Amino acid sequence: DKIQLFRTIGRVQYWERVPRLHAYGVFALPFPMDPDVEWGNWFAGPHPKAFLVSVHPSGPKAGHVYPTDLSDPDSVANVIGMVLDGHDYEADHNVTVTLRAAVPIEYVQQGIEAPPLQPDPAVLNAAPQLKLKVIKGHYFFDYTR
Amino acid sequence: TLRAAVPIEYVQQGIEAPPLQPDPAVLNAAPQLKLKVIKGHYFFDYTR
Amino acid sequence: DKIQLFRTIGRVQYWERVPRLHAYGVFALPFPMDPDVEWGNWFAGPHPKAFLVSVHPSGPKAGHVYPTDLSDPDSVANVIGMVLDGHDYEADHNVTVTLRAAVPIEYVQQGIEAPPLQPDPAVLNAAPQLKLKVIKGHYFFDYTR
Amino acid sequence: TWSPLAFKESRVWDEKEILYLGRLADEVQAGVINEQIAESLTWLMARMRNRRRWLTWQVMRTGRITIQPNDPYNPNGLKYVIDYGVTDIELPLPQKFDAKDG
Amino acid sequence: MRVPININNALARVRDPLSIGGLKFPTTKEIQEAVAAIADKFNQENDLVDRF
Amino acid sequence: PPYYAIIAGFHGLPQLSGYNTEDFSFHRFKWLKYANNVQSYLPPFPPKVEL
Repeated sequence: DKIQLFRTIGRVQYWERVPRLHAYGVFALPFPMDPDVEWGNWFAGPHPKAFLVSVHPSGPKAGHVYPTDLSDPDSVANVIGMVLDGHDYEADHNVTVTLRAAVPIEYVQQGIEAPPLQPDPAVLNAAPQLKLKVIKGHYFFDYTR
Repeated sequence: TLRAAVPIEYVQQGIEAPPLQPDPAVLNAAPQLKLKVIKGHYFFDYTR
Repeated sequence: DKIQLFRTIGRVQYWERVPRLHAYGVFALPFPMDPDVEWGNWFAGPHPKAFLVSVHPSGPKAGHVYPTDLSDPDSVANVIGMVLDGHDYEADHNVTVTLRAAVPIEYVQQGIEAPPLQPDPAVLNAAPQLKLKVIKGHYFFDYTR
Repeated sequence: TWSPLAFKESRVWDEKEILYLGRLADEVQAGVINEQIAESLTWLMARMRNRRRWLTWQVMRTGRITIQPNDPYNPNGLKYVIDYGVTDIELPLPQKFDAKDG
Repeated sequence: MRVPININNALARVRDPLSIGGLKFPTTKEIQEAVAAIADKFNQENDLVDRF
Repeated sequence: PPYYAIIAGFHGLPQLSGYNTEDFSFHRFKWLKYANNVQSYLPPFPPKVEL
């Protein structure tokens, strides 16, 4: 076995960030992140992804964000917005959270075991109590209201 | 003003309430006042 | 945390290649390596390290060499020599086995859980039935006899 | 590695005070906001110089940038503990120089 | 013994050209390299009694 | 509702010049508490006039 035919030893995928409605507006405020969350597998993958964050209203971690537990009713009730195409979690632990945007439904998944570029059916199911509204295949949200 | 975003230290209801301080009577009733406290500011829009 | 001051991210140790007695003589013959042996943890580490091999006397893999099981009386009885230097086990599956050399006792360790640059006390215990003779802290072996 | 910090701030003047304030002794025909903006414009240049010297002195004094949530001029509640490499910043001296023992 | 490496070519090579960080796209950055040689300065040879 | 706005900021941080390449240590400045009772040798200051 002294030949060693061709293989791919490394791949790079590059994308375009996230389509967003120009006319609906942006509003963002950065919150501190939770150190108890493995933030690595939430910012993994080159593909576009957005996900919901919830804030601790009290306790020793008050004002920190963590990804929204759709099975926990208090994590659903404490949503504050989405993170869009997340940042360097290694060099910084304060993520910019977007509170008002309009994003297509194909770019939002909660599960790590959820395929990229598909609508997450758990977000569509919980969309009334997540204060989301689906209009023409797009989530409309604003958490300042 | 029906829509603005004001820091919480500038909002006092009672006359017997010190200025430049947060008001715990407003903060307790801020859900049913349709206010929302995000990072030391009140967010309100009363057109909705 | 924002700087990550200084961490060593790569280490290379470069050793010298397992000294032996010039005057005792060298006699080596290549043997086919056993595919059922994980050879990756026998050639691991930069340390000067040699180890015993036994050949399958019969069966479907007759003529193939495997590292010597010191607890098996048949693997002890079927020893054929040492692999002194370290083989490119990925490309080739045919190791050059030294049948006659004179090697110090500091460089011959059998187990993976055995400290380098120290004598293996199981080999010193089994040196009569392994046909080894310890003189001046050196092993003397010839498996042509 | 190395990567910076970010800080900015804003200020807005509403519609009442732009033409409903003059002086306090005499009478003025609504031109005083052009005097009060130019101060607050100059003031914000001093804020960024005042922020630089704080972070600069925080290294020179402790070697440790710390920014906590409950803090002056951190309304946004952020978290930064930036440790530099200053080794043994305090010299040991158990009897200072003016102990005057005896 | 010295390790047979290039000093020049090892610094330009130990950096991943096919890696992206937490940001999903390659960032702007700046890189400087430096070379140190480590030798024990205080292990000297007894040249005294060469003349005696 | 006509209005007017100013925004100011920048991005930055301080960075140390160069550490020790043998063992990764930095010491170009250290702090020493040289004496306790030094304000006994010092003249007083005017108080803050607050109208």
